[PDB]
Amino acid sequence: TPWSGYLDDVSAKFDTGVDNLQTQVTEALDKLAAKPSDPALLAAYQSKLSEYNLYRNAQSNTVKVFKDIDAAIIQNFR
Amino acid sequence: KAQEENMKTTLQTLTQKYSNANSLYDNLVKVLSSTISSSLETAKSF
Repeated sequence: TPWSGYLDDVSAKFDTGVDNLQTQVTEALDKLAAKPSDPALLAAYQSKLSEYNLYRNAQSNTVKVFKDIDAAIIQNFR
Repeated sequence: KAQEENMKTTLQTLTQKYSNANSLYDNLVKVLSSTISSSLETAKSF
C-alpha cells in the first residue's frame, strides 16, 4: 500500500483539491501552440498558468511551514 | 465648344474623383490597426 505521511497527506489534499489543473494547463498550452492570437484560450492560458503558479507556491509553502513546525517539535524533545 | 467644355468638365469630375477615392483609401488602408493594435495584446500572455 502507498504510504503517506501528514505532509504527504497535505500535498495529496492539494492534488485532489484541483480536478485536472496539470491536465488543464496541458491542453491550454497545446491549444495555444497552434492558435497563438485567438481569444478565449489566451485569457484561459494566462488564468490557468497563474492558477498553477499560485497552486505550486501554496503547496510548497504549506509543506515547508508544516515541516518547520514538526522540526521544532522534534528538536524540542531534548 | 459648349458641348466640348461639357465633355471636358465630365472628364475633370472623373479625374478629381481622385480626392474622392484615393483620399479615403489612404485612411481605409488603416484597417491594419486590426493587426498592430491586436498585436499589443501580448499582455494576455504577459
